[PDB]
Amino acid sequence: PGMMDSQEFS
Amino acid sequence: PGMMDSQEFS
Amino acid sequence: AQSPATISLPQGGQFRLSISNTDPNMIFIPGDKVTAITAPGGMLADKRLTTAGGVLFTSVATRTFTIFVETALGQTFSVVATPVKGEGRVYRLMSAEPPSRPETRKWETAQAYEKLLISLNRAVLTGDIPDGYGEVKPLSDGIRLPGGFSVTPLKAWAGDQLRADRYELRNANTWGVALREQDFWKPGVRAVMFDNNAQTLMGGGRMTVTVIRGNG
Amino acid sequence: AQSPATISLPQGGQFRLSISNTDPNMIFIPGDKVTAITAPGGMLADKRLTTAGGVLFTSVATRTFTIFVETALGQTFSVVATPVKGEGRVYRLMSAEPPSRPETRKWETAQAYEKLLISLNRAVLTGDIPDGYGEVKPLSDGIRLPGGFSVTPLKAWAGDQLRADRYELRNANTWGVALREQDFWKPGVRAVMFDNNAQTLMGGGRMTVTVIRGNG
Amino acid sequence: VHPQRSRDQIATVWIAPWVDSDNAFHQPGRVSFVVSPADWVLPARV
Amino acid sequence: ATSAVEVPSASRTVHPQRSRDQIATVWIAPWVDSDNAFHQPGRVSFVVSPADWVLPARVN
Amino acid sequence: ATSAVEVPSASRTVHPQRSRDQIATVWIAPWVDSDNAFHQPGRVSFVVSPADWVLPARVN
Amino acid sequence: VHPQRSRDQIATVWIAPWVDSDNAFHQPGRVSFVVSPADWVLPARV
Repeated sequence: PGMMDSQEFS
Repeated sequence: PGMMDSQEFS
Repeated sequence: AQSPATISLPQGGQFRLSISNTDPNMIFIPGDKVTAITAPGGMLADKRLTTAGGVLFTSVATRTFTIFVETALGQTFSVVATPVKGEGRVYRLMSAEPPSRPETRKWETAQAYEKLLISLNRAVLTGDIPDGYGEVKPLSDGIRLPGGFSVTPLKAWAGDQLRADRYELRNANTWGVALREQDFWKPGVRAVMFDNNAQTLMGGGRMTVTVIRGNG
Repeated sequence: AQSPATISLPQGGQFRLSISNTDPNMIFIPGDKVTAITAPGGMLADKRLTTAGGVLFTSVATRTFTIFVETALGQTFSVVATPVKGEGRVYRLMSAEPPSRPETRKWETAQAYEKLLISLNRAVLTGDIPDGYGEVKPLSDGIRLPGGFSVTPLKAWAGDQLRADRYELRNANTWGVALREQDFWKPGVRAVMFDNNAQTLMGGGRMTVTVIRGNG
Repeated sequence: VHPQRSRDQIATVWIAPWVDSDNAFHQPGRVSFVVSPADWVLPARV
Repeated sequence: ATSAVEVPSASRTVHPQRSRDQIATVWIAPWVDSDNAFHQPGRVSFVVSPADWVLPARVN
Repeated sequence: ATSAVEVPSASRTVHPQRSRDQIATVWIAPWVDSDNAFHQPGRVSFVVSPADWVLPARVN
Repeated sequence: VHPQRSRDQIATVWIAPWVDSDNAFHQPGRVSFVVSPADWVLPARV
């Protein structure tokens, strides 16, 4: 209900 | 009924 | 868009702010990197430590709590949040008391003294701050006022020795006066530099000065 | 913003303060690392060590109790908590007398050129001749004369750098004047000393100077 | 018509009294240095 | 690594400044490159000595 | 590791005190650092001999 | 205008009569020592 959308490229 | 909450860090 | 909202926060201070329950927020510290955050009381959703040195979080509660953000150089602050509607926000932290960096101690004691002052002075003039020097809150009233002048601090850099500042001198008077470099001395200042090599102002307040204090 | 509440305790004192049950509360001793704790009567829940060295906690009880706290150096303390509604707070603990170490390491080294000038110049005054210096014929009139004076060469040293000298001053006039040692400069002088420390003239010439020079 | 130079830029520091590491009290002084060394001015008229 | 240079002061408060530069121009006679490329080079101007610190003999 | 030094008493009750210090000042002629940094050093003052124990020739 | 020193600090002990470890009565005496050695006074006016 509150989590994020975090990503790292290379 | 009377014990303590003793802790040591590192 | 906007400049980040800047605050003072001495070691372990409190500041009242507001955060958004949507729209994840960010708190970051210049000159350091946040390595811990523990904010119970309202049970924030999640925390994520970026690579710049900030911390990302988001709350879903509806009441005021406290947040304890902790740095790597033994700095600990505290911000009292309050969830609101939207438009996630970014704040900046600014330790009013410089921390201790022993790497900077050995770097500073490695070289001489006058060449060290020259290094710091040119790094302030050009812009390339050395590696190991943070950025701490500019201290007011660190210089004398010989006559009617209006000082206004701009920025400060400091670590472990010889904290460096930046000010501005303005002639509030009507005529031109003599600017002798030793007037703006105090018990604790180590150097004074006038940025533009002007022997006498005109009446307009566009003159800055750099002061290299100590015990930073 | 707000400064931490600062207090002073003796060795093993017991201070009356207030904490908040929610909103974890922090206690830290500046300069030390908290090692232990013993917080009974309230049976509080969270107990973790930050990076600064202080300890923070989260009470849950509803009455006034006692919490003890220890230090890496043995400086024990005691605080009588009292839970309240909210808005957790941060305090600071320090002792008054026991912290006292004004010892200062003498930082601020000098240049490589000035230290050797001062060393040779000091050895020309005490008398002990440094290894690597002999003796030479006094160079003729190698120093200027500011008016009604005279020069009476005595002797000089030399070798491998800094051919030092020693000349003599004689007030050939009748009254007393001032002295500024930038008048004796000659094209090649490295340093000029006045031995008999005087800032005014008298008529009697018995003081010497030590003029250092290159090609020695 | 000759290609001239550009005038230099300097800044003179003022060193407040400090005590040496060999216990010698150094009184106030000045040290000067150059920031932007001179380079040829590029003409705008030929 | 010898003794540093001195700056002789003037003879009887102004901060120091450097000394003006001097320039030398050379006129190159036209030549022909090794790859048959006829050149008409212009007057090349080069710096011959760097500036040196000096004290102004102002009204000190 | 020889005999310790003596303190010659005066000649015809006050506790001892040390003797006053003396200071020597040097005027360094302006130089130019190896990295092109013109210096205007001030008068450096250094101690030349440490204080020594002495008895005051007071009214003893 | 010259940079002066600071005056020293001393304390003189009074040694009460004591018999030695090789039987020799030492009578009352005094021994003096320095506590805070002199260092340059940092000027407050320039």
